[PDB]
Amino acid sequence: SSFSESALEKKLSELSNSQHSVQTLSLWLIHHRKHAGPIVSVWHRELRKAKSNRKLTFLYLANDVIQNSKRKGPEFTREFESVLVDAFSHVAREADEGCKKPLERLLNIWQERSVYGGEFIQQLKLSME
Amino acid sequence: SPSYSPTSPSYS
Repeated sequence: SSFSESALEKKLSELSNSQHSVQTLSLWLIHHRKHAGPIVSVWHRELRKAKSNRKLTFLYLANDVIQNSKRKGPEFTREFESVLVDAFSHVAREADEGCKKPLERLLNIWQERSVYGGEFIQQLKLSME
Repeated sequence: SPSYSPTSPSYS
């Protein structure tokens, strides 16, 4: 594809955790490095909309692009710097919440079925916060 | 396939 924000959004929607998926999209982004500003902006917006279990993969793409871009120029390293603090903060919180979801679901089952009383369920809930 | 590894780029 030619570079466009629509093409990048579609490619990001399909980004998976495979080595090949990350590598392929990284190569395309480097081939269109003149558009590093828009690329990074779209990347950042789509990260935030992504399902919690796909968020780390966005940071892997960043890793790939930033590392592989060094031999071409400092554009991506510089562009990403403006958004990476927010990205890491966001993924840290989300991956935490995401990894606790099965535990919350279990407590919700326990409450629905009165496996224990509400006061004890609340104590368990608090112990994960 | 292999899952992505972030040490895979050759940048040192």
